[PDB]
Formats: sequence, C-alpha cells, structure tokens
Amino acid sequence: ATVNQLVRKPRARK
Amino acid sequence: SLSTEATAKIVSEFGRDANDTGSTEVQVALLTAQINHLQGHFAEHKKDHHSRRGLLRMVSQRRKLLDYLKRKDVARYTQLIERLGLRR
Amino acid sequence: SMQDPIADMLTRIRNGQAANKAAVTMPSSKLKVAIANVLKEEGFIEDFKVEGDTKPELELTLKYFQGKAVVESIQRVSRPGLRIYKRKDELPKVMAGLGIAVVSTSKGVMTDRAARQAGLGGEIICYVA
Amino acid sequence: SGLGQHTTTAARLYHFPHGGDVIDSPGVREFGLWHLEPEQITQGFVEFHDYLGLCKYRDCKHDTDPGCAIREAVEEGKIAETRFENYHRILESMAQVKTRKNFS
RNA sequence: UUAGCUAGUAGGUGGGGUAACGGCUCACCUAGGCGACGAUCCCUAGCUGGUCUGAGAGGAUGACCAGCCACACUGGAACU
RNA sequence: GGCGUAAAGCGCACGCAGGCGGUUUGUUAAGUCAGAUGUGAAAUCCCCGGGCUCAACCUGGGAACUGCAUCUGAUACUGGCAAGCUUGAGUCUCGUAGAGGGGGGUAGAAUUCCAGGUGUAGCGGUGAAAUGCGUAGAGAUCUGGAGGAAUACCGGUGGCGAAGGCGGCCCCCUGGACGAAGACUGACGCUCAGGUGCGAAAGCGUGGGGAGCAAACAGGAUUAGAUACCCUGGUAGUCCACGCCGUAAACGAUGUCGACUUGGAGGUUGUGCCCUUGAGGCGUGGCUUCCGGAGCUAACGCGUUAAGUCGACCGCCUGGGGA
Ligand SMILES: Nc1nc2c(ncn2[C@@H]2O[C@H](COP(=O)(O)OP(=O)(O)NP(=O)(O)O)[C@@H](O)[C@H]2O)c(=O)[nH]1
Ligand SMILES: [Mg+2]
Ligand SMILES: [Mg+2]
Ligand SMILES: [Mg+2]
Ligand SMILES: [Mg+2]
Ligand SMILES: [Mg+2]
Ligand SMILES: [Mg+2]
Ligand SMILES: [Mg+2]
Ligand SMILES: [Mg+2]
Ligand SMILES: [Mg+2]
Ligand SMILES: [Mg+2]
Ligand SMILES: [Mg+2]
Ligand SMILES: [Mg+2]
Ligand SMILES: [Mg+2]
Ligand SMILES: [Mg+2]
Ligand SMILES: [Mg+2]
Ligand SMILES: [Mg+2]
Ligand SMILES: [Mg+2]
Ligand SMILES: [Mg+2]
Ligand SMILES: [Mg+2]
Ligand SMILES: [Mg+2]
Ligand SMILES: [Mg+2]
Ligand SMILES: [Zn+2]
Repeated sequence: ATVNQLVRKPRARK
Repeated sequence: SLSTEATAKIVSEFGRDANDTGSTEVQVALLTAQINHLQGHFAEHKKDHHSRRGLLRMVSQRRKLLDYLKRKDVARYTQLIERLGLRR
Repeated sequence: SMQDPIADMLTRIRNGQAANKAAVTMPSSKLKVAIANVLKEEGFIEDFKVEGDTKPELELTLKYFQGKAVVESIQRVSRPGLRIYKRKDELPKVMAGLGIAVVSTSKGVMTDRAARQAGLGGEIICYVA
Repeated sequence: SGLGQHTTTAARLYHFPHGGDVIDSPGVREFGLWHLEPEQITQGFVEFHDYLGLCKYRDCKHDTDPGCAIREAVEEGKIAETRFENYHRILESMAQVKTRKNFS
C-alpha cells in the first residue's frame, strides 16, 4: 500500500 | 533513581547554577550514575529480565542524548566523555 | 505525528464542515495563512483571525448553504511520503474546471486559473472540490 | 498388545486342488440385525426349534415371563446357561441398536 | 534456497608499449579495492529506433526496414 | 486493491542503516518551476496535402518524439547552512496507586505418610458393580511429628506489566505508569529490513526433590472388541538450581505514533475550588467496560480507546488442495 515499500521491492508479477 | 542529596549535587556539578537542570549534559549524568549504580545489581540478579528492560531503556536514552551534543557542539562533547568515562 | 500540518489543517476543516460546527481553531503558521486567505478569496470560507504570538492559533469561520456543506470534499494530493510536481501546462483541474487546485509557486499561492496568467508550476497542495 | 489386526482385504478367490473355490473374509467386528422381527431370532438357533410351543403363553419374551419352558430346559441342563444368557443379550442388543432408526 | 569477492587485484614511481590516455605490460613501493543504492556466483537473452495491445499509465516482444555490436566448422596466433 | 471473522498485522520490545519531520528569520539555489540554445538519424504513428482509375501502398512539409545536457531567471514549498522560538519530545521537585520482576525468611488450613490413644465390620468407589484396602484393627475421631506444592474468603468486564503473563504475609534490592505546582534544555522526534533480548505449556541435558495430580503402563468394569470413556493404583513430568529448545486459538483473530469529529450508563485513579454546613456540591486529567447518533462496513458490528475522516513508517497476502 505504501509507495516507500515499493521502493525496496516492487509488486511481484505472477 | 537516587535520593535528594545525590540528585541535586550532580546538577550543581555540571550545571551553571541550581536552575540548570533541564540541559542535556545533566541528563547524561543522571543516566551515567544510574547505570553505574546498577552494575552490581544485575550481576546478582541475571534472572530479573523485567528490570533489565528499564536498564536497556536508559542505555538507549543515553545514546540518543550523546548523539545530540555530538552533532551540534563537539567541544562540550569531548569534555563530558572523559569526565564521566565514556567511549570505552 | 503532525508531520504534514497541511493535511492536519484539511482534517480539521472537513470534520467541522460536515458536523455542523460554527467555527474551528487550529495552530497557525505562515503557510496555513497563505492557504486560508486564498480560500477566503475563493468563496469557500468566510473569515480568519490570528491569536497569540508565542503560540500562534489560527481560527476559521465555517460556511453553509441551508445547513449543507459548502466544501463537500477536499483531497490532499502531495505529501511528505510522495512529492507531486507539475508544469505550467500539466496543471490538473478539479471537477473538469469547477473546483480549484491550490498550487504554490514563486509568485505566491494561487489557483491553476490564476496560474494561466502567471505561467508557472510547482507543488500541488490540495484539490478544493 | 492384546488385540488382532485386519491386514488382508475383503475377499480373494482361489481354487482347491480337488474342487470348489475359497473366499477369504475381512476382520469383522460388526453385527447387523436390522433384517427381521425377533420371531426370526427364535428360528436362528437349532435346538431351540424343538422346544417351541411348550411354554405357558402363546407369546413369550422368555426372560421376564413366568413359566418359560425354554428356561426350564436351560435349568434342566440339556441347554447350557452360556447360550441362554447370550440369547437374551441378543434381544437386549435389539433394545440398543434399534434406537435412532435404520431402513433399507 | 548466492554475502563476502578480489594479489596485476586497488593506487604510486620508473622502464616498456600502441595511432592516442591508461596495470596495456614489467620490477619496485603501499594495502588497499569492490559491496545490502546488489559486489560476486548461477541461469537466461543480441540491444535500440519500433511493432502489437491498452482511454491513458502501463504491459508483452525485437521477423520484414534502418542503426550498432558480436560471430563466419571448433580453438589459438600473427602477418599483410 | 486489501489485511476484526473471506488469503493476509511478524508473539512482543529495543534500536543502527533507510524513509520522514513542529515553528520564525536569513542565506544557498540543491530538488522543483519559467525562458532560451544545442540535441533527441531516417523510416513507423499523428495533421493537412499530392500520386498510382480506387483502396492498400508510396510520398511532401509540419507536429510528435513528454528525453538529456548547458546558460539565464524567480524563492512560495522541499533540501543544506546560520541564528532562533516553544505547543512536540525530555529533565527536576512534591506526591499517590498497583498480583511489576528478582532474592531471602515466615504463617495457617487442607492432602498424604508415620507414631500413639479410644473404637468395630466394613471402608472405598459408580448409572449399577468390580479391581483395591481392612479384624496385623481399616475407615472415622483425637494427640504429636515429618515432607511436598498451592495460596480459600478478600476478588470485582478490578489493578499492573511490551507481551506470554502476574495473587498468603513481611523485609531488602529494583523497574516503569500517572497527577499537581513551577523552573529548565531547545526538535533533542516518529518509525523500523538485517541485528539484539524477552517470550504459555509440553519436551530435551546435568544434579537434586517428591505430597497430591498424572502420558505410557498395571488391574477391574463397559463392550462386538476397550486400545478410549468409568474406577482402583502408578513412572516420566509437574518442584528447584543450571542450561538449551523459541513454537501456541502467543486472540482485542485489529502493527506503532500523532491530529481532529455529537454524546450517556458506570468503574478505577488523582487533583482544584466550595454555606468543610456528611464519606457530599462544582469542575478537571490518567486508565477501563457496556450502550448508541452521524459516518463507515459484504453483513455481523465498530462508532472519541474506530473498524469515522487523515498523515508518518514498517510487516504481510494474490483461487482451493499440493503445502
Ligand atoms: N503358533 C501358531 N501361530 C499361528 C497358527 N496359525 C496362524 N498363526 C499365526 O497367527 C498370525 C495371524 O495369521 P493370519 O492368518 O495372518 O490372520 P488373519 O486372520 O488372516 N488376519 P487378517 O484379519 O488380517 O486377515 C500369523 O502370524 C500366523 O503365523 C497356528 O496354528 N499356530
Ligand atoms: Mg519510583
Ligand atoms: Mg606508468
Ligand atoms: Mg534482406
Ligand atoms: Mg540488422
Ligand atoms: Mg480485492
Ligand atoms: Mg481467513
Ligand atoms: Mg499482537
Ligand atoms: Mg525519426
Ligand atoms: Mg521526415
Ligand atoms: Mg509518413
Ligand atoms: Mg483518393
Ligand atoms: Mg496439612
Ligand atoms: Mg531558553
Ligand atoms: Mg529426556
Ligand atoms: Mg484412565
Ligand atoms: Mg527434567
Ligand atoms: Mg505460528
Ligand atoms: Mg471477540
Ligand atoms: Mg444510528
Ligand atoms: Mg457502539
Ligand atoms: Mg498458491
Ligand atoms: Zn417361554
């Protein structure tokens, strides 16, 4: 949910 | 922490007057004498893990207050680290 | 904590507008005056006063229609976790041009309607819908 | 420790060296008596056939009824008492299996 | 379910070297270099201008056209 | 896009790196924005055309290529520096409450064992019985002693602790929480991947300890069989020291912090004033439960302690089964 979380690891596409 | 004679004297040791009690250097000395007071307690009472939380609170509190004086004025920092025996 | 004080300002406006409050108070600053004075000049609110100099306290007078919310909703856009910036031709509109978008530039705080004659861009503050 | 295990499955067919077939059986601890009336329980025992129609009444529970000639044959010793105590244990088992209901 | 990797390695002197700067090469001197902003190891893949899809943001890929790099049975080397 | 119950909030806490940050002024122009240059090959796509009888297709110029580099600008916001300020977060004093932890003593019931006395045919146990105990006198009662573990009543959606949890009394050592009056430092803060410690009980290692309860097991009923249930016994373990193990339906099935948004019934804990005119009247903080409006929600329900409206940061989930 947090944009700063996605800096470390993006959303994992299946 | 301590009694009235131990608290008020160390404030008069490191403070400019009796009113200089809220400053950071006094707060280091309040934690320095308290950890030195609890050296022989936790050696005998290693199974007191609940009072160790109060001990680790004051070690973490003293580390944060040393980081404020070091980043602003290092002249007062180099005085207090050897005057109380820090940096190990 | 109070790390986004503009978002704290938008919280205190949106609550008392919906909960039929007559007037609200909040801690003042320079930037909060530069937003509420623009909203005073855009018909959304009524009046603002300053109180206290060692503790600056801002006050806002609410505004209603028949007991109905004038400011229906307001949306914080940029934030300390994610900064938002646009150019002079990428300025977004609110409700296709009905609502205003508070954008602070080097020529002070103005709207995107007022940024057409100014020709500048910068930080989006809030979507006054 | 004091029990037996049913390892072999239901039934496997083989042949005798002379003639006929064999059928193995499972290790079974079950008793299905949902079939018929307790009149057929009286017919389920060989030597009790020749002693029917000798009691007092035309209908008889043979446990709590006075003058049961089947009970007189057990008391005489021509029928062992192990079979008679197990006989009404079958009838009292129908007082406990029947309880909920079951029908084909 | 890859956390330590690396001794010509990192830097300096001098000699040598190519068309040009340079550990490009050699002796000596220093013990550093790289790395949780992914070093290193393993697997996969030519890349890009684009094509296709999608309201857009994105998504999948790199045939024909064009640009570049690599390769010419396998491996190594030099001449002209 | 979600994480109270549909899959999902690590059991909890500390804290580095990282992200983020109250308020006032100056400065730098870093980020950003404005303008301009150079560049972003052609072809493809888009705009208007032209051409092949038409279309496909070819093609003129323009736009597009939201890119990158440099210069000149503006200073509101973000960043850096400088000086600050006090409401955030801290420090002192006076106090009050509490099963907070550790260590060492100590009390009295009850259980069982043992000693003695009086005393006699059953005690014991269950739906009903039996195993078991007892004429060497059980059981019951009384006196006296030993050992072990737990703390009735108080005691209650009561209190405390980060959580698991924590309960006789007393001493010693020691931790945080909260309130009143001011004084004082001046953002010293929030949050947390690795790392670090605590962490129900079972079980594991070494050495003690042994009442009661009690896996496995002994024995008797039950039964089709009893392995379980029921009953009579009984070892490991439960106890302590010293470690290790680190998982739970470790649950409020809600990560932490802060800002606001109508209210009641109470509880607990203080404090300020008041014909003290009663343990009361009036206020006002801390903690906590049940109702309930707006609002939210898939429904249940939440509803100033949010699951209402928002910000700061982190963890985690992506059909069921495999797992
Ligand atoms: N001493 C002895 N053992 C015997 C005798 N008969 C059989 N056994 C043993 O008894 C055991 C049981 O035999 P088994 O035939 O397997 O029994 P089962 O009834 O077939 N079992 P299941 O119910 O699985 O089919 C075996 O170990 C067998 O050797 C005998 O006469 N004497
Ligand atoms: Mg205290
Ligand atoms: Mg050289
Ligand atoms: Mg070709
Ligand atoms: Mg090619
Ligand atoms: Mg969904
Ligand atoms: Mg679920
Ligand atoms: Mg939890
Ligand atoms: Mg082109
Ligand atoms: Mg062209
Ligand atoms: Mg074209
Ligand atoms: Mg035509
Ligand atoms: Mg006792
Ligand atoms: Mg001051
Ligand atoms: Mg063991
Ligand atoms: Mg049992
Ligand atoms: Mg043990
Ligand atoms: Mg688990
Ligand atoms: Mg519940
Ligand atoms: Mg309602
Ligand atoms: Mg409610
Ligand atoms: Mg799966
Ligand atoms: Zn008869």
